[PDB]
Amino acid sequence: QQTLPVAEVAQNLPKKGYSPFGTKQSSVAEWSLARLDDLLNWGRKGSIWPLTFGLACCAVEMMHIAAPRYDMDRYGVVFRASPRQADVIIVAGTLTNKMAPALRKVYDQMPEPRWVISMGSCANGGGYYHYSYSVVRGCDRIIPVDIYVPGCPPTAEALMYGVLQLQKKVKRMKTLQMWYRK
Amino acid sequence: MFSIIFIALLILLITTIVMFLASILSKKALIDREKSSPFECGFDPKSSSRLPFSLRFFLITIIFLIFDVEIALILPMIIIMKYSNIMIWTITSIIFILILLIGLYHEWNQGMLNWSN
Amino acid sequence: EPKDIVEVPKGYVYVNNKELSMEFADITDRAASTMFFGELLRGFAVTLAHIFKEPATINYPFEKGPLSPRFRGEHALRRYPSGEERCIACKLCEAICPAQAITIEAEERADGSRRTTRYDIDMTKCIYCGFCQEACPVDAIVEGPNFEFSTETHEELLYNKEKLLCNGDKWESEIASNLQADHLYR
Amino acid sequence: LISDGSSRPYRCKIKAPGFAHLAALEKIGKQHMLADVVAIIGTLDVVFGEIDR
Amino acid sequence: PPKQDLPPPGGYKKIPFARVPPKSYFTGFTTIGTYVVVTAVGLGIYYLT
Amino acid sequence: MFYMEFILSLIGSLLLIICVLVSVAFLTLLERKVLGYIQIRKGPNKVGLMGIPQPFCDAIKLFTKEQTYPLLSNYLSYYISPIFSLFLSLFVWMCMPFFVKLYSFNLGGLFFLCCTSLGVYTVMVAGWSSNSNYALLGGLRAVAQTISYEVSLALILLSFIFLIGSYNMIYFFFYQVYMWFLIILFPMALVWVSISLAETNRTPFDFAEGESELVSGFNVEYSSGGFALIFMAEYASILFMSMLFCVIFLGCDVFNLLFYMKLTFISFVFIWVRGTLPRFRYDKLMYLAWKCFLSFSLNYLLFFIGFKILLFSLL
Ligand code: SF4
Ligand code: SF4
Ligand code: SF4
Repeated sequence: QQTLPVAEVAQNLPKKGYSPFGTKQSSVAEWSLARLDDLLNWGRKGSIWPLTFGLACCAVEMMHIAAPRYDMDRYGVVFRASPRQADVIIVAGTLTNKMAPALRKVYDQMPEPRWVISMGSCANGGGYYHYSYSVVRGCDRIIPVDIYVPGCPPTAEALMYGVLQLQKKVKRMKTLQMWYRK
Repeated sequence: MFSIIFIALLILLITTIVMFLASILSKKALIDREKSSPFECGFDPKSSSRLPFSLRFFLITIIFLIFDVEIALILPMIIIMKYSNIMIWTITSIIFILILLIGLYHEWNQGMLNWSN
Repeated sequence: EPKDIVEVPKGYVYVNNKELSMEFADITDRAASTMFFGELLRGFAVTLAHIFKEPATINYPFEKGPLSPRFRGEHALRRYPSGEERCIACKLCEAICPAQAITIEAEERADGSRRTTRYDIDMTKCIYCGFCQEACPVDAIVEGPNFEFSTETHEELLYNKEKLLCNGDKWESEIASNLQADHLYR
Repeated sequence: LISDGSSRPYRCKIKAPGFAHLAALEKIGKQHMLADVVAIIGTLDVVFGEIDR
Repeated sequence: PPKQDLPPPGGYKKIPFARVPPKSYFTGFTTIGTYVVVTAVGLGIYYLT
Repeated sequence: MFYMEFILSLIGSLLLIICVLVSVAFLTLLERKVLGYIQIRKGPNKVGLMGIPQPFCDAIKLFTKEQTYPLLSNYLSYYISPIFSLFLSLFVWMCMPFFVKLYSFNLGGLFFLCCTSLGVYTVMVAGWSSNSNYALLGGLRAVAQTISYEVSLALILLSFIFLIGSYNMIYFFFYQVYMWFLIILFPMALVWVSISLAETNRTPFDFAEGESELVSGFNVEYSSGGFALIFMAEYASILFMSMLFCVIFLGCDVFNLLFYMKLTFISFVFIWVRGTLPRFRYDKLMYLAWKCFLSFSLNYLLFFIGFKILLFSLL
């Protein structure tokens, strides 16, 4: 476990930079590829489009986030209905066996780079129905989950905090910079 | 005109170049059996899904054509009105529109859009 | 007002008994409404107006809240004012936990005290119901107020006693505040 | 709710109004347009969870 | 002072639960007649144009 | 001299193309902001400085996003429709009026009718290429909406055409030189908003793409780059109608900033509808198209034809 620095330590330290990669690149190609990754991540970070799967009980919070108290399009997030145009999927609610193939199908019909947020306990690990004959214990067993938002349901603040955490993950992803090594 | 023609060709070429460019800018992914299925809300598409062609939409579009042609007949009234003889232009045009209304109102009493199916 | 159409007794209100008049002023009113969309104009001007109300978006994460002292969030295992672990492994929290998200194994520390060895919570099975803390006889475990505990990996959610103790240490001040607020009231 | 005398309920059947409200849809929706069907589902206000559980 | 949630002195003013329409600016006669007046003046101005 | 003429004509076309594209892409933000305040939301104010670069951000996402092409061999046919639609939505601009000669384009009204007509083929083949009954229903509903409204659209035009005495759009300016033309044809303006709104498929007439009834209508099976082109095409369309509303009813004062103030207000008005009205039914709209608008337009045709006869009598 680590802890935040103290006031004087902050005073010594410089600006934390903007691109999470930093600005230590050696050669022209390195420095150039650093910027292009930064632009790409900036695009994919600023504009992110959930699919609004929202099966149950959790869905109500998935709507309150769209509501005008913790506005989410403020951050550049919009609910596109069509999975071909949706970039992110907030799986929320329980995943019953009847639904499992449906979720799988919806997921891979969506084009990548696709990130999944598992909202609520029901999706995270099956939640409160974990020992049930009809529920997928978690949603990790159908799809690759990216961010877990604990809660039952998570308070709207918690959900969109997780969204920002996804934005941070979208910010630090290294595709061009490290293709250069590939 | 051909000034218009060339501009359209230029735009279309620039348009296809842009979409051609985006086709290379977007990263590729290994194809998937299921990624290329019709979208049916996440449940397997049924048989061919080709819709029945027993319906009315051609009938509405046929009403379109009748009125679309009739529109053609009345387009030139704007210019000829300054030249044509006024009785003939007056009466001739008036009966066009009058017949249209009567066709319409007679047809409401018919009520053909309120089909049983 | 136009007369009704069904006579109503008390304890009820018919929402359509009002008659649509046939008086000429009444029909011409409705006709003019349709010919110039007065009703749409009323609704149109409403939305124009309601631009001029200030939006209620909290500038999260800078601005944020509000919650209440009873909010049920991150779990924490508290410690006495001396620093000693409050939990005594009475195992009621597990016995009540609706989701059965708690697992406990207790023994005697060398001092001879009744204390836990393993104390586990799965916040992918917990429902944040708070039955655990309502049951614990020494306030050992509490639904701490943190709620931004979001993880990229499922394994990171299964807390054990070390993680839970750390949260208790981290959040002790706030939890102390709430309990001082609610103990005599809960 | 049926109790056998123990501390554990013996059987707990739950009648949610949405159940019957939705069964009638198969008859209510006959011959209406597609847009009408969706609006009918709304006015049913059949929230889920209570229907299947 | 209070030790428990109770209503204040004098109770509470009744909550309003009555619909109330807005100002009804026009009536069928006024609306139509004003429309025709405007059109008639419009015709004259177009004539002069 | 002569080649001076041609060079400038191409520069103006090109210059307009970049502006209209960047405007509509940038206009998308104004929809997101404005609708955000109709609703009590705050709208996008996160990226850049107050969400200004939000639409550039969007384009970067899309072009990076792969092209989840549908079933194996459809590559071209699915890749055609977005081109053939954005092309119409742009190229329709070239007929727009200027005092500063861009073209001597006569029959501009006819050309308007033609371009506004060609939208049907784009949407229909787009749905057909998609090959998904959801997309196919959208296309048919989209086709029916557009085709039905064109009938009323034509006769509505003729009322103005007679009132100006030619098909050359420019004469709208000369006839509006004293008093605006909305105040003469007020009911036509409401009808013309509805017709224009129907053409661009916005709500209340949102059946073509729609939501909550069809997933996205024809758009449902479109990947990124195609989707961006369709989405830009629609907004180029919504702007152009806003321009046409401005040049007809509200002065046609191309060389006066107030004209551009009017452009924004009308395009705003489109949004102002977007966040207010609910959607129509299929049939109720067809009543509204044939049984209501066509009757309306014919009466004014028979009204103004007599008026101009009387006007011609007087002079
Ligand atoms: S995790 Fe909680 S809020 Fe979400 S669906 Fe399950 S019970 Fe409802
Ligand atoms: S109820 Fe409290 S004291 Fe008992 S085992 Fe649980 S945490 Fe420990
Ligand atoms: S909040 Fe409820 S479900 Fe979660 S650990 Fe406590 S008792 Fe169990």
